[PDB]
Amino acid sequence: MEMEKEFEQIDKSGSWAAIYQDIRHEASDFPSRVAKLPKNKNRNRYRDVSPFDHSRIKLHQEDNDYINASLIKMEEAQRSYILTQGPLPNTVGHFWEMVWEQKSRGVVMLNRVMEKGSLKCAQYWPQKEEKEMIFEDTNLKLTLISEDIKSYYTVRQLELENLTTQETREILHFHYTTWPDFGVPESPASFLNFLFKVRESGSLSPEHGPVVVHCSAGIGRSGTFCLADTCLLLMDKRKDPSSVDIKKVLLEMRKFRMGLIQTADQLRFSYLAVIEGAKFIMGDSSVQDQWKE
Ligand SMILES: Cc1cnc(NC(=O)CCC2CCCC2)s1
Repeated sequence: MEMEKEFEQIDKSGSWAAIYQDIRHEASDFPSRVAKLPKNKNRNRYRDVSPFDHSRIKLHQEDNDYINASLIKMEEAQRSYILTQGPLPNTVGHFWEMVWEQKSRGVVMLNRVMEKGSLKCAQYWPQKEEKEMIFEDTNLKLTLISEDIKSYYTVRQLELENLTTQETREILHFHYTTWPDFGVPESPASFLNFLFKVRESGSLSPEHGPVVVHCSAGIGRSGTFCLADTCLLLMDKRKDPSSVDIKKVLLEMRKFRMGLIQTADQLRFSYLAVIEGAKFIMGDSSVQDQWKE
């Protein structure tokens, strides 16, 4: 079926939970043996969220190459993403090592450091220009260059230096700051404006390594971001945009990382975002402008 009318048909029949459980039943199951080794217990935030062996990002380190991160490679859309958990106190150095080694330009953060009165991720970037961070285990230096705070998100420019070689690179940090503690946003307008800002930066383009995207576990909000981006790109590329099937795209992405889209509400929100976003992608320019005021 098409998307917008399949949407109305699920709303009127109140069957989002049944649709979402079908996806869970059909999703791939692959081994995650490295993630479960005893030496890696303090490298995982949640015991039931692990990267598959076949798609895990390996650190270029002979001692222990493990990080809870997955490469999602979307062949038809020609887009790749690294999805990862929010860094832990003992994995902040690994995180920036991965960014360096994979040649990423951008980092997309979809959570706040504290939510629901608990820590959802470490403070892994500097908050003042004059107070830089040094990661001694991986030999990297990270400096805040600028910060632009907007109503729904913040953009930062960061400098990452490999202290072994004295090479430096500019990394862009895109921080969505307004996802509610419970549930999903009421309108997708600010989330879509945020996605377009990431796109406009060059961070998603083939001339760079894959963008790194994270929330707390790296499957829920993170899955919503890449699912919406990939579906909108396919609708631009194909002759028949109504042939894009969001459930089939989600099952393809779940071949590379488990658990993407954590609730039936997140599934419904992803449909909403693609539907409203299609309005700009197929020709009406002001659509981005209605989102922006
Ligand atoms: C380390 C962090 C500290 N604060 C974080 N998030 C925010 O402050 C959300 C922004 C809200 C209030 C200001 C405008 C809307 S992450």
